[PDB]
Amino acid sequence: TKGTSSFGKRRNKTHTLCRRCGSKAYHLQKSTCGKCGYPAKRKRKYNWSAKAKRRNTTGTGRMRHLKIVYRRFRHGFREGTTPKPK
Amino acid sequence: NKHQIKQAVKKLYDIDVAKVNTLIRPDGEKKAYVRLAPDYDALDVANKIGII
Amino acid sequence: MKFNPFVTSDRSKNRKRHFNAPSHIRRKIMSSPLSKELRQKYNVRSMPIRKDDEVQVVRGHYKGQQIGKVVQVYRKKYVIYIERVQREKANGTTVHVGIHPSKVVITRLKLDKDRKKILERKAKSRQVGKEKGK
Amino acid sequence: SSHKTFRIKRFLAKKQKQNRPIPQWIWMKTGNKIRYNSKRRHWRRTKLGL
Amino acid sequence: AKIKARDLRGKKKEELLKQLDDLKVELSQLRVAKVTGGAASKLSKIRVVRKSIARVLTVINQTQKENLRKFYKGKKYKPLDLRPKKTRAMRRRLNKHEESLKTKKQQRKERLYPLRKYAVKA
Amino acid sequence: ESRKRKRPNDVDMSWIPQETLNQIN
RNA sequence: CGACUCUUAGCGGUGGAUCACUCGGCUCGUGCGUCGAUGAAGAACGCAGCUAGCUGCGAGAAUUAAUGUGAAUUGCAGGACACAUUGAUCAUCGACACUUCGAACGCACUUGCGGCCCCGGGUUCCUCCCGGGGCUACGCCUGUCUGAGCGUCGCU
RNA sequence: AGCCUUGAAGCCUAGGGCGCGGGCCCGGGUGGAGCCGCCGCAGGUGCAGAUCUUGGUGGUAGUAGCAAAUAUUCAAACGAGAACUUUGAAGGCCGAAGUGGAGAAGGGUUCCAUGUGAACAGCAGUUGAACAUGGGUCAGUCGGUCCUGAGAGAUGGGCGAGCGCCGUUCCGAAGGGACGGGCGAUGGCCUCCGUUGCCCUCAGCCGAUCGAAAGGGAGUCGGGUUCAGAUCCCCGAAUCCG
RNA sequence: GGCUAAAUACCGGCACGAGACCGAUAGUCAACAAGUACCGUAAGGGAAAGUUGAAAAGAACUUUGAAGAGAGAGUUCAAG
RNA sequence: CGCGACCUCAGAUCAGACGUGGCGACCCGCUGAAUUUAAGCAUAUUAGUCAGCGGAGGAAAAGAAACUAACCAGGAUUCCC
Ligand SMILES: [Mg+2]
Ligand SMILES: [Mg+2]
Ligand SMILES: [Mg+2]
Ligand SMILES: [Mg+2]
Ligand SMILES: [Mg+2]
Ligand SMILES: [Mg+2]
Ligand SMILES: [Mg+2]
Ligand SMILES: [Mg+2]
Ligand SMILES: [Mg+2]
Ligand SMILES: [Mg+2]
Ligand SMILES: [Mg+2]
Ligand SMILES: [Mg+2]
Ligand SMILES: [Mg+2]
Ligand SMILES: [Mg+2]
Ligand SMILES: [Mg+2]
Ligand SMILES: [Mg+2]
Ligand SMILES: [Mg+2]
Ligand SMILES: [Mg+2]
Ligand SMILES: [Mg+2]
Ligand SMILES: [Mg+2]
Ligand SMILES: [Mg+2]
Ligand SMILES: [Mg+2]
Ligand SMILES: [Mg+2]
Ligand SMILES: [Mg+2]
Ligand SMILES: [Mg+2]
Ligand SMILES: [Mg+2]
Ligand SMILES: [Mg+2]
Ligand SMILES: [Mg+2]
Ligand SMILES: [Mg+2]
Ligand SMILES: [Mg+2]
Ligand SMILES: [Mg+2]
Ligand SMILES: [Mg+2]
Ligand SMILES: [Mg+2]
Ligand SMILES: [Mg+2]
Ligand SMILES: [Mg+2]
Ligand SMILES: [Mg+2]
Ligand SMILES: [Mg+2]
Ligand SMILES: [Mg+2]
Ligand SMILES: [Mg+2]
Ligand SMILES: [Mg+2]
Ligand SMILES: [Zn+2]
Repeated sequence: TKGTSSFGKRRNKTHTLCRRCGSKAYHLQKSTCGKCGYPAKRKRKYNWSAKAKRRNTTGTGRMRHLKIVYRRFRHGFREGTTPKPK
Repeated sequence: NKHQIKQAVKKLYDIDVAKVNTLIRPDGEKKAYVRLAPDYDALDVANKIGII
Repeated sequence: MKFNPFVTSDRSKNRKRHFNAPSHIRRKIMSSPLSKELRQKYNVRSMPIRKDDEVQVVRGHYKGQQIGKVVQVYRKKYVIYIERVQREKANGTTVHVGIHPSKVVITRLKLDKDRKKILERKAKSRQVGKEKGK
Repeated sequence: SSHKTFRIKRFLAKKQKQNRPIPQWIWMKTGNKIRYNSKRRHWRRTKLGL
Repeated sequence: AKIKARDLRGKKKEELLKQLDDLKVELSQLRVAKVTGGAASKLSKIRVVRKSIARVLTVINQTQKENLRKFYKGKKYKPLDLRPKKTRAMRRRLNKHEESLKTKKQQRKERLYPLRKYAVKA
Repeated sequence: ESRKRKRPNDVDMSWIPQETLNQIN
């Protein structure tokens, strides 16, 4: 009874959504994410998984602010100016 | 919240509110059941709002 | 031969930039030659096709001497629609056929303030090169 | 369950709205390739995990 | 009768806000028409009035900020949003004056023994 | 007339938010 | 006879090999070599007239302003007293804007509780209730203010 | 000064031939846009196997099988179509430790109405938890929210190359509060009461914070009402807290 | 006790150019709504999938059938 | 007792600043194996390498001799032969 009969007894969720990385790896009892290490300040990252790093590295998401720096960089980060009005 | 909704409905349509009930729908929208004061006829007010 | 180090002749790079060209670039791509009369008058060879120009179809099934007005510049499909350049569907309704701008000749230009400004600049540049050879 | 959190009830709602067929005019777009919503879900065949 | 941002530039704050309210009322009346069988003309008007509202709010924010900048111009301490953004590292550099500083020992050395211009015969 | 039309430096203290004003008062 | 079976061929199926194509890879080289408490990377949730995904954007939400451009966008519809100095569209991008979480910051992570100041509506100055706005995290340096010591002293 | 839209590659061929052979040429057919000879260069260069990899297809084979829990029948209706749907009538079963009426965990729209009968529901279906289009969850009083439990966990401190770990009162100047009293400053229903700042006085708690939809924890019941919600909506009658 | 450019490094980034390279079981896992669908409590694992036509001209209308499906007809150089 | 200097040490939502996290191809400081070779294996090798931790910049580190030499002497660091 270590198989089919036991699989019916499982109705208690070990993990839930993590509020930092949004993955269902937040261990409820330990209060820790098995994916990103929250609540640890530093992000959980290891070099024995390159595939894991490229799933959640810079550029895999929105790049909300970085991709505007890339635009501003090409004009020397000019500020407080406008093109000569018509 | 129910206070803000009551203040909004009154100001927008110049009507009076008796109570506000609210539920959040399964699709994530909040529905307000705004009961007007007895001297306000909701069917009349609906015509003003264009609902009917 | 091309010598500019920053201009690619790579086949795939050039095709990706043709089929993903933004609208204001597709306009320049969608240019047409001018009739021999217009060419002589304005000293210009080609113009970016525009709505309300009148053109002749010089290649394909609908070629002929019929001058028709351009009724739609469908830039997404890289075609223009012309008066009477059309056919019927199964249910008998009429539908325009898309001619490429490079396969027509502009016989009358829809002129306005900006078209004239465009026309003068092209001739001014042409005349400069003319006096470079001389 | 009936006892729900706001965060869970909200995540469920987004899954509810994504679960619909495509507009039929999408078929008539110029370069369109999509034939159907290939990301459909059934509450019984495949589970959300949360 | 389109809301062009050029027509709003000079207007006063209370005037523009009044203009904003008309547009907010006009939109909520349209949102009603969306679900009660409004004509296709009225459905297309929604985007026209959503962007009109955004045009008004842009001019209100720009006019307010242009005047705030005039207000803090000479002030030593300006609110953070009025300070140059650039990048975080670019804001921690030695400024132009501090980089140009030299010690008197180095200033004397450059005066006494400046680099010269010379040539060596072939 | 419809055709005729259709064919062609100092701070403003009113625009300062009311909060900033009180702080200088 | 004839069924059935075998072989070959024509035609038809099943299947998707081959060939041709290539808005994708891979490798080399070059220029630059730029994130974040002024809130990054990442995540969540929203935003389209009809829109699920991809894509873009943030309640000003498939974008505002400005500049260049110069007549479209387009699957269908529509045209705001939209469209030629009353500028469609696209590009650019310096102005403005940028929901929730996140180093993530009032305390906690359930949209749970506060506190301080200002403002507005309730009534009717105070209270009280409601709403809005601004603050309220750790360490650390310079200075400030307020203190402690049977620490070392001086005058009383 | 090769071939090719007067038809390339590819593919098919009881067509004609060449070579010991590896192979190749020509005829016919299909196809629709590129290919080949010679001299040299280069190689990810030749498949029958590896219980080889991936994909496709056989015989087996219309075969095993569609047999756990007693059971169906008659008439009518819709409908192209009925053993299976619906209504009526029979005969049966679960037999209040139920095949009944409700919940917790889990599911997440499966709920309700209408429509379809393509795919799915290992026969069928006019039917469905399928598909399609639209709806539906309303609270001071029912829970959460608060308490603390086993425990988890900051700061002080200790350790630690370091991300950090230990630790929970232990090496801590750990109270931001107050009746009242004295001073000023401000107010208003300026009478006198408030507010605010300072000073005097008084203060164990001694451990931040988290930790239970079954523990502790004030206070809502009756009648009606929907396709689907009701101790939540409506009618009525109460109550706790501030 | 201390500072110091250049020549040097650069499989991440932004923007480019090329190749005796691969050519959809190849080449990146990813030519495409791919780190997607999907699996696992989780750390992680992780595909398949390109091609009508020059142009949608994407087959009106008639007829059998409940329909799927057919027979005629029509477009196209070709639906062989 | 009181007042006042200094010293040491505390509390502030005190005025103004600054650090945190990410990326990590290249760079710097640590920590650091075992598969493997030795036809066995323990030193050795693998290897100061993988994995682990920290810190950067457009480069980093290094760098103007407590050097090399032993010559008739050279003359910071870094890179190539
Ligand atoms: Mg457990
Ligand atoms: Mg030319
Ligand atoms: Mg199941
Ligand atoms: Mg000196
Ligand atoms: Mg959407
Ligand atoms: Mg604009
Ligand atoms: Mg413009
Ligand atoms: Mg809780
Ligand atoms: Mg044969
Ligand atoms: Mg072709
Ligand atoms: Mg090869
Ligand atoms: Mg083989
Ligand atoms: Mg049988
Ligand atoms: Mg029941
Ligand atoms: Mg039951
Ligand atoms: Mg069946
Ligand atoms: Mg049902
Ligand atoms: Mg009640
Ligand atoms: Mg608690
Ligand atoms: Mg601890
Ligand atoms: Mg409880
Ligand atoms: Mg140094
Ligand atoms: Mg393939
Ligand atoms: Mg593939
Ligand atoms: Mg592949
Ligand atoms: Mg294949
Ligand atoms: Mg192949
Ligand atoms: Mg193929
Ligand atoms: Mg053919
Ligand atoms: Mg301060
Ligand atoms: Mg050995
Ligand atoms: Mg051996
Ligand atoms: Mg051994
Ligand atoms: Mg070694
Ligand atoms: Mg390493
Ligand atoms: Mg690190
Ligand atoms: Mg760092
Ligand atoms: Mg940097
Ligand atoms: Mg250095
Ligand atoms: Mg040297
Ligand atoms: Zn996480």
